[PDB]
Amino acid sequence: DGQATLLNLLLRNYLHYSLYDQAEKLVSKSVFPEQANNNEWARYLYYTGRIKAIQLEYSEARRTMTNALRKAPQHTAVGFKQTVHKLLIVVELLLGE
Amino acid sequence: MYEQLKGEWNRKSPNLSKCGEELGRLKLVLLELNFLPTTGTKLTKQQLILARDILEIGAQWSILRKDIPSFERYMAQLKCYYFDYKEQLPESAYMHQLLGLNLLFLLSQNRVAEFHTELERLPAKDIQTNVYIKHPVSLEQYLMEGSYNKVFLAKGNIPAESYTFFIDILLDTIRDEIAGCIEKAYEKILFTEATRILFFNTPKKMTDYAKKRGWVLGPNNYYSFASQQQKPEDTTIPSTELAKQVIEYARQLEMIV
Amino acid sequence: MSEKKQPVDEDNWDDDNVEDDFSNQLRAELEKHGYKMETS
Amino acid sequence: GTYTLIIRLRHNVIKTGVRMISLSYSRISLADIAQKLQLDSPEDAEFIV
Amino acid sequence: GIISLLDEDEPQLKEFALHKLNAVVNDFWAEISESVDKIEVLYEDEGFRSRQFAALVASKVFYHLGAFEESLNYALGAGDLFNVNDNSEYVETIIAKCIDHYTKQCVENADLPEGEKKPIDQRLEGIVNKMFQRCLDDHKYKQAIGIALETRRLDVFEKTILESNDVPGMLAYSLKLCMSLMQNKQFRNKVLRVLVKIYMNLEKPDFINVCQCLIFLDDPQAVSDILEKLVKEDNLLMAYQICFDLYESASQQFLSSVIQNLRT
Repeated sequence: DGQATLLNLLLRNYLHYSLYDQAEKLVSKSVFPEQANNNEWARYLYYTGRIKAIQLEYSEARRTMTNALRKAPQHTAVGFKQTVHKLLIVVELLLGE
Repeated sequence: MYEQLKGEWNRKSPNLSKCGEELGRLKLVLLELNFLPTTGTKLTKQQLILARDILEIGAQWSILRKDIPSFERYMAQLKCYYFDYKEQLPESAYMHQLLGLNLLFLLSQNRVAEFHTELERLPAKDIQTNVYIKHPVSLEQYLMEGSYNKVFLAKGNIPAESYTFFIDILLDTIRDEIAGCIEKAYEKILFTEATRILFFNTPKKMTDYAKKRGWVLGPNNYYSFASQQQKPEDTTIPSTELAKQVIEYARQLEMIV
Repeated sequence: MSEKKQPVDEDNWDDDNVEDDFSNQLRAELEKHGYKMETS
Repeated sequence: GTYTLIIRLRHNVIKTGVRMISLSYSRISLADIAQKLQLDSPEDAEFIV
Repeated sequence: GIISLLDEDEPQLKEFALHKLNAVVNDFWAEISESVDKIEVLYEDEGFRSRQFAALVASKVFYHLGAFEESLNYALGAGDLFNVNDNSEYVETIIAKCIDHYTKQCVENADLPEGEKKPIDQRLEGIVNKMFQRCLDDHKYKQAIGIALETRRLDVFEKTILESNDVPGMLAYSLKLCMSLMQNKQFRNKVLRVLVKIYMNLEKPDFINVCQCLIFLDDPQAVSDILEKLVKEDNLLMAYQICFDLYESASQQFLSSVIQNLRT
């Protein structure tokens, strides 16, 4: 639970900014927070999805964009589900399908 | 104010006996004040604007001497200086023609993930303004598809500066690309068409490539060995891999997990 | 439950695939044929 | 801020074009395909293809 | 970004770089986390004035990345600059590896000490007995009784029978604490035989521990020796519980073997 929150909370301005922590997030051990309660675990897959988006989607992360979409609750779409619904097939337009 | 530099920096001293005094002079900058970004004392800029301009001209003649491994040390520390949020020059007469110069050498480095990871600092400067940085990204954008002739138009159609060391790496890394593009299923090409697809009239560079690869020198002839024959009709490699996979089905079918 | 923070703020599909191939291709075919009777 | 990813789609558009026409026509001149794809240049329409 | 100036070949810019490796070792710590590991280059180099500080910060960056043995070895060879501080959240990191690899090596050394023993890097035991002296000087001896077992070293446990703590139940009850969680016979019998002679060299020699230990220990002559000390001492009121706990808890083979040393 410190393994969980302190990594998306680490991420959210690194994405917003431009730090090198993406390969840091490759070599990070805490890429698993081990069943982080379907909120941090759910959005975490999106926050690591835009990582390989800006580092050149090779069809690797559309399954985890899709996974981040299918792990999201019954709240609304304009929170972030609009944004994952956008980027999720942005990258499929990068593929061709 | 410990300047020592302001006489032979603009007049050309290409690898003369200025450069060792310049490097130990930068050591004298290190003994005075660290290039740690000096978070306090914002009024003290002489360690930042002046010494940074020293470090970017020291970046600048590094391509003039063609010192590649030190060049990214200089330019990397420059990018670490524009990493600072402290109110500085927002840019200069150099920041486009140096950051995008790093984008153009880095593009010649054939590291495209780093080519796109470096674009997360200058947004609006992409298309809506800053044509001198629009030129490398539209350039490599043309290198993405089969835009070749437009790339060799850009080659020369450089508006910014020389960029010669970069467009010669670019002159090569496309020489092997055409030198592969002859190797597709084509007809007998005469000694004019593929002779003029690059930028040559008749040197023995067509003998360099015609003896390097096939499409051999013939009776106005380039030879097509479009064989592509041997590789199909493999059952045994599926008769091993599928022999793995079917057992892998049987493991997670009856054996309790 | 469902805290969900704010960083940002049939009947429909076969017609949508008709819009996929056929979003805007000549719309009202009624006179183009009669404009090709004299040219073709 | 997706614009830096939107900008690279022209590669994928021309892949859609060459897959579409290469699937549709069998024996087609290169002096037609740049004209239908509004590429303005057959001489590198050899090269994209 | 400061990692870029590791090609100077002047042994002062390496020192100027390691000026900036201890305070800013959290932000571009992530940068030089896996990318550059030229610590061992200058560390094994003939270039001195570095190799001292560098294995410290290698023992910082390789720590969090799961290379606990890499930070353990560079923790060993890092020098006086390494162990100069114990005022962070990092002495806890290095003792939990060094005492660990110490004593889990010393179980194998408890098997075979003779030959192929430890090449101690001069603090691999130095902070064992040093932090042990911290446990002695920090007034705690319910733990200093414990790590003295954990080190698999006998004479330092023999040293802690005379310490800043006194001996009312200590080094007497410690044996009740050891008979329960006592693992085998091989580590039991040596400690058991080494404590009960200084129990005889104690001011008042206890008798139930030296009877009970010796029937736990199979020494059918030493109880005839201290039994001879009670014949010479001439009091059968204290030559009593040494003898009827001996009959009560001893066996027929043990009494029929000790009868030769008792009648002689």
